[PDB]
Amino acid sequence: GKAPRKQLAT
Amino acid sequence: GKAPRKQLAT
Amino acid sequence: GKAPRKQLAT
Amino acid sequence: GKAPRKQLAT
Amino acid sequence: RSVFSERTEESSAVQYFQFYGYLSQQQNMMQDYVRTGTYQRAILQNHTDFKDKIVLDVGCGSGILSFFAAQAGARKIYAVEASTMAQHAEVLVKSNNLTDRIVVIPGKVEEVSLPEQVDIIISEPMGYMLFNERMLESYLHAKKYLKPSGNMFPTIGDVHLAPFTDEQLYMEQFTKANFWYQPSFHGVDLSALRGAAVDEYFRQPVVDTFDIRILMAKSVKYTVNFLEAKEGDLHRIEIPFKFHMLHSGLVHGLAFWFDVAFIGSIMTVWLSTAPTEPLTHWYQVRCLFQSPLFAKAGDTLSGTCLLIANKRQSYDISIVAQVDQTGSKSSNLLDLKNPFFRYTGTTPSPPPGSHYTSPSENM
Amino acid sequence: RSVFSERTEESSAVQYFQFYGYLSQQQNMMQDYVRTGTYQRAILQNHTDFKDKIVLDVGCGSGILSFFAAQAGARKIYAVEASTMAQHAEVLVKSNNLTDRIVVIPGKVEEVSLPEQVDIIISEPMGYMLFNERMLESYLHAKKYLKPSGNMFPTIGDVHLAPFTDEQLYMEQFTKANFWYQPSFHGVDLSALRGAAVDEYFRQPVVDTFDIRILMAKSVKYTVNFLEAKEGDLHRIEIPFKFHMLHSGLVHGLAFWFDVAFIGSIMTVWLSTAPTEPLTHWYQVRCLFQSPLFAKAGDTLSGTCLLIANKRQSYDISIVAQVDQTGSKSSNLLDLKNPFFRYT
Amino acid sequence: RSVFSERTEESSAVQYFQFYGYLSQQQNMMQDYVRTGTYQRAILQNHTDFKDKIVLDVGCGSGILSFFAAQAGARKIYAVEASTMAQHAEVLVKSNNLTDRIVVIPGKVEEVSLPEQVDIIISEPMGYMLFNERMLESYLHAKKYLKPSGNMFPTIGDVHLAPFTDEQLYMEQFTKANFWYQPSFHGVDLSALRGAAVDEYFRQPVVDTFDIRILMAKSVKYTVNFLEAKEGDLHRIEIPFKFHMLHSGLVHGLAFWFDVAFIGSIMTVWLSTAPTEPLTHWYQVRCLFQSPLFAKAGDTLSGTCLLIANKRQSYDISIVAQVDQTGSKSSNLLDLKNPFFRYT
Amino acid sequence: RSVFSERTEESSAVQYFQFYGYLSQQQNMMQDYVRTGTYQRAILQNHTDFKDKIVLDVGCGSGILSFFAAQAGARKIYAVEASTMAQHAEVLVKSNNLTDRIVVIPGKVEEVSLPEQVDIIISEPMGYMLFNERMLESYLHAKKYLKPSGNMFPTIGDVHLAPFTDEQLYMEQFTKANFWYQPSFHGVDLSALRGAAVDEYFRQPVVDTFDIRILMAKSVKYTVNFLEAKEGDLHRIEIPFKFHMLHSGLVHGLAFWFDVAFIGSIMTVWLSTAPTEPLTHWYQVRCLFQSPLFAKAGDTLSGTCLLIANKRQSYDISIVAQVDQTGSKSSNLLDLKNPFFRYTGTTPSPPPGSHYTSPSENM
Ligand SMILES: *C/C=C/[C@H]1O[C@@H](n2cnc3c(N)ncnc32)[C@H](O)[C@@H]1O
Ligand SMILES: *C/C=C/[C@H]1O[C@@H](n2cnc3c(N)ncnc32)[C@H](O)[C@@H]1O
Ligand SMILES: *C/C=C/[C@H]1O[C@@H](n2cnc3c(N)ncnc32)[C@H](O)[C@@H]1O
Ligand SMILES: *C/C=C/[C@H]1O[C@@H](n2cnc3c(N)ncnc32)[C@H](O)[C@@H]1O
Repeated sequence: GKAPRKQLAT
Repeated sequence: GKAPRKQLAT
Repeated sequence: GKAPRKQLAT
Repeated sequence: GKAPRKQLAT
Repeated sequence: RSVFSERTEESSAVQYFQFYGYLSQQQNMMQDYVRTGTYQRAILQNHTDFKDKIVLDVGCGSGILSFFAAQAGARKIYAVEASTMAQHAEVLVKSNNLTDRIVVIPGKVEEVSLPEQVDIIISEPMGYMLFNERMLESYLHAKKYLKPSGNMFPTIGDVHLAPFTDEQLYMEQFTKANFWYQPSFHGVDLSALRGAAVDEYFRQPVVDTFDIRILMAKSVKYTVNFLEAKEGDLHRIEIPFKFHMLHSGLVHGLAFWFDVAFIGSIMTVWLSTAPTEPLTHWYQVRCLFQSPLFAKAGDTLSGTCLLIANKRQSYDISIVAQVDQTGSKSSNLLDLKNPFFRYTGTTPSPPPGSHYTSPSENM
Repeated sequence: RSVFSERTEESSAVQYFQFYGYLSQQQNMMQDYVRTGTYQRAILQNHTDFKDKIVLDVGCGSGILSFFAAQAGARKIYAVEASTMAQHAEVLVKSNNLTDRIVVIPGKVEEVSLPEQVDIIISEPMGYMLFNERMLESYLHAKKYLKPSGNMFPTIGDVHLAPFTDEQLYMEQFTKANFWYQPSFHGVDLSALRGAAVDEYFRQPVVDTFDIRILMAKSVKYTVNFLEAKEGDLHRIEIPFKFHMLHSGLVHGLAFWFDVAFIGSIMTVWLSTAPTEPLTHWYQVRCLFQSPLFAKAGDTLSGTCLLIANKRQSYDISIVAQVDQTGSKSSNLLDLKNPFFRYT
Repeated sequence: RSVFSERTEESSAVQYFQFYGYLSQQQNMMQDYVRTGTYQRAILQNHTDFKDKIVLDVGCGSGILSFFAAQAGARKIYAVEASTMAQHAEVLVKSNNLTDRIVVIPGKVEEVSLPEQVDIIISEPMGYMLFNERMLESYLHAKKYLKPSGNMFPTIGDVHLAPFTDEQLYMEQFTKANFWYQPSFHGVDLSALRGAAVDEYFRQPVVDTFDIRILMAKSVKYTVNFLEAKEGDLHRIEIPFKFHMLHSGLVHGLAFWFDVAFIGSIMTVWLSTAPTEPLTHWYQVRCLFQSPLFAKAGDTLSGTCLLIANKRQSYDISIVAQVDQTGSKSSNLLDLKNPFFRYT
Repeated sequence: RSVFSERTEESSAVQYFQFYGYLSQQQNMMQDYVRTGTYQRAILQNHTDFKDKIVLDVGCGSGILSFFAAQAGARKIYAVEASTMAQHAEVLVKSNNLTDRIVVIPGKVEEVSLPEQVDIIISEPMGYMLFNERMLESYLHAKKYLKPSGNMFPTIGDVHLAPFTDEQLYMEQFTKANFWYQPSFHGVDLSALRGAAVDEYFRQPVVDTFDIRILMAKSVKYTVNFLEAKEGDLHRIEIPFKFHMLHSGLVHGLAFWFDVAFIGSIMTVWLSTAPTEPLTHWYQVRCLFQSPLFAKAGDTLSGTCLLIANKRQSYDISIVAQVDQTGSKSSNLLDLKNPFFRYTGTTPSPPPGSHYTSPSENM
């Protein structure tokens, strides 16, 4: 898909 | 690009 | 005093 | 140091 | 095979028209009140430009624009859409009982065949920074179906450039890239890639909004007249600029927005995505400078913004700028197809040092 | 042609490896402390599965897993990566003075040519809901380079599913589709697309985290053992379930998460993305029913979650769920590649 | 002996300049975007007050204000700093290739020897409640190096005060002192120190931010003009007030904040720490009454806030407040050097 | 003049006893239930060690310990306190009607004059990491008033050392120092100070708590016996250590805590500030390693922790450590007087890779 790994906040 | 049109908040 | 300038979160 | 004894939350 | 296939890699097209096949994307666009509101007014209020006319709707999506033209009295409407949204719009044509006036033609406008010439073409080919998606070329390509004296709705496009100061935005780039500047990330030295991290981040145009007071000089406007322009004019877009600074400070980049005008026989309606106007889903686009440029009020910032079309339906951006009083210059290369969506919903905060009267006095 | 290029249409692979070419995406994965710290713990705690061993790193990205294997004493490490990230992994190998031990090999593991067989394979082939990206097949495909007695890190993956109740999430998606219910949007009647809108929005799995209090039944587990599974095993994944409802209420769908276990020679270490554990960049995944099912505490919710692999490096999900006590049935089709990222 | 060493006992100056010797404290000040961005705006917008001018930077710290003055075209900049931070400012001067323009001069501005008179002085001499640290006296003291026509950046400081109501803050501090009300803490009767505990806790100004809705009257303003004031003016600061109450309720104390104005030749720029403006590392300051005063919308709250400077580089605060319509009086003594930092 | 004046700069003393003059600091200490609870039990439960005895309370503050001794039956109690808390404690002595049994003596124990020798000394001279404040020397100095066979409450102190892995803590140091690594912070290049920023942060011991599972080997204990030690023994404290690693990983530093024992005639009461025990206001102290050290289970980590007393009532810390199987070594210099209080109230999270069974199975 478009973004395989999702942004995770730090 | 991935999202040609950007999401506008309703 | 002990801490003239206070910690400011960024 | 500035605070020889540290504050413990009640 | 076709003009569209020559200038577009298949993989870019696939991803591109798959995006526009989702009703959730149409919904997002239709719920842009400024966008849909302005297009509706520009059509029904120029009713003489549609009444009993033949219309071409390029990239019609759900057909909304083609219904406005019907609402304006158009005789026949050829609604072209390449994405699989074409079949949803046929449904709307049947369910609205407009099969006699609106004809959906599934396919790319460069490849379909119309049975007649049209008096007016309508479309929404504006991407962010106007030029993204390279749909303007499809809009000018469609003029092979426009009679002489026909009209184009929109008729012209004004892209606006202005230098901005935003230190927070600039510093954010190094704060993020500095992740890689540690000698022992789980026992690994990542620092050798810090420079590549910075570069990657500066190549991304920033898509969000901002307070007008970050601008340091009046805008420069480059105008595309859709009635006269030809496809090839958009493969290479050179935008010279000579800004006269009205505010001293560090220039971190150039800000972009655009307007379009539906120049009808009855009136001219403007759709403007400027930071002075209510937000649209196009937002605004800012291009940072790798190195910022000191300028004082009265200096001139001069240079060129050059956009080179690529096979990913977007543009390679090159921005060169110098302060003429110092010779200090700055370059940058950005990829318009890979922006960084920064918007957070928060109202843009005013830049510091902008109070000329005591905030306490009138609080 | 290769095993990869057949099961993947080009347009998916282009966008796919383009995404992993960006350092910002490596930063996001690597900054996942639970993810990255757990791999390192697993590898160093079982250093004897690496000490003087030959290692294969499938999809090494920036190479961080190869550095852990080197830290564990590996003799040689072939680090395979098909995105442009491979050039950046080379740079870190040089700057960390490990050029004698880590050998970056750019290309798809289905296509590259390794010089020798390896004792252990390491990789992070897990997508959200575990199976997205179809990278587990690349992981299993790499076993051709694995010695008879060789090991796999991770060794097994346990995907868990449990019915949930979340009216706030159901109505959120439901009302979104109801936009297309309007009879006169700017004078235009959109109602005829209502059914198409609902099908589309509910075709999307929801990616975010949830409190466990919304789970209505113990989770059902389906284990893929990477040591014994072969590529083709993952083309069609059939997961029968039979949930014993512990609470009455509306079942709005099935919630998914996964664990993986690094079964080393010294200890077994788990990396879990459960809602009870600290959050990871994988979150959890919920598949909504277009129409929820009502169940009573004590009923049995039975059905089958079927995952069919597609050319877009993802899966077509089929979830049929049935309350046995009433015959209330729900059939659903979801597209794992087109999720809705809801977390905020 | 120098002007500084007389008005400052050594033990206060040691701890004082020790604090500013740490880079972590410079990072905190410099990261205050409103603070640092506003100085830069003020200086560059009025570049002609710097272009080819001679500048004095009082307490330059890391030197950031001297870099702004150089950016504005200053011919020479004497950057004075008495903490060990001066050695770090030198390093930045060298690495930014400004050694021909910025001259770091370590020591106390009351003691160092500048080579010549300056056209403009720049500095950040503002403490919380403006007057803490007693650095404004160092700022005014530096005017001995200022040319007749010279300017001061900042030029003036407006300290504002307004009565407030905040029962949550009053009870918080009040109950803390009530610890010493216990008659049998581990069998020990502490009650005899109750009065001493309350006096101590309420001797502390409260440092944090507050919604303006709690202010019960328009603010009263007291302006120190740095161009005309001399050092001794700030030894005793008497601020008469007469507040017209706009709301009925308990007056729990006086809230303090300040603005400064950079009155340049091109424009005037304000740096404000008001509760209506974005937060800064100065926050706001509230002095609580041991016993609040009740006032009706329309009464007049009159009194005097007196600030007496002490050897600890701070001030003894005296606030006497009186509701004229009832004769309800409140007398208070507070120690600016010993605040309670409440923000979270 | 006095032993205290020789080893303490006046400015350090001023700031130091000003701190202890505030009732809010006494309150904070007294509200430490473990602290006050344990001291009370150790005194009243060893009642034979106080009944009809002569007592010295060194650094009595509010006098709380001197009341426990009174509650235990002590005949006369000399309560010494240098801060201005002495006058508050006299008030408590009057208000509690104990002027005949508790005598407050304002002044430093090294300078006051007692009218007789005591049978038992009580005090709370433990700082964080035990040794901070250098009050243990005042506690041993006070033995000039203790009869032969007298007792000391506390009697001994055990400081515990253990290596820890905490990558998050270590990386935080560079994340904060990396502020200075930008070429254009408001148009200034700050990078030349990044190294000094790192150094400054690593010199700070970290005062907070942590989960026991960050420790990689059993603790090593260094014991000060207050009945035998002399002042000068604490000017230079060398703590050799040879840790046997039980967990493979990166050693980022050494963790510190301490215990004290009130060895009474009737029982021995322990006050322990260990991460296994409920939190006290001493928390725990961790000293990072500038460079971390790779170790596997079965290796030995060896080295020395050397504390050098300074004139700021604290200690200069030097920690040298090496993995003996590799020769990889690491040094560090920290200032115990300038810790970084990191505690946030959140329960310490368990280190990753610590689940040996599926978290999902038993959830
Ligand atoms: C910004 C709106 C785009 C809409 O127009 C469609 N579209 C793009 N490009 C073409 C071509 N070449 N022919 C027909 N339709 C096109 C998009 O699918 C979208 O609906
Ligand atoms: C979830 C992480 C994926 C990483 O592995 C790389 N990758 C995916 N698929 C392949 C194949 N077939 N060969 C080599 N590397 C692969 C991704 O690029 C990403 O770094
Ligand atoms: C609030 C900022 C204070 C900065 O100025 C320095 N500073 C204070 N007082 C003096 C004197 N008398 N001479 C020189 N520099 C001074 C502080 O060290 C801090 O950087
Ligand atoms: C940790 C507790 C300290 C208490 O003891 C007092 N104190 C410190 N150092 C001395 C000396 N040398 N003589 C008498 N009292 C001392 C502190 O003031 C605090 O109450």
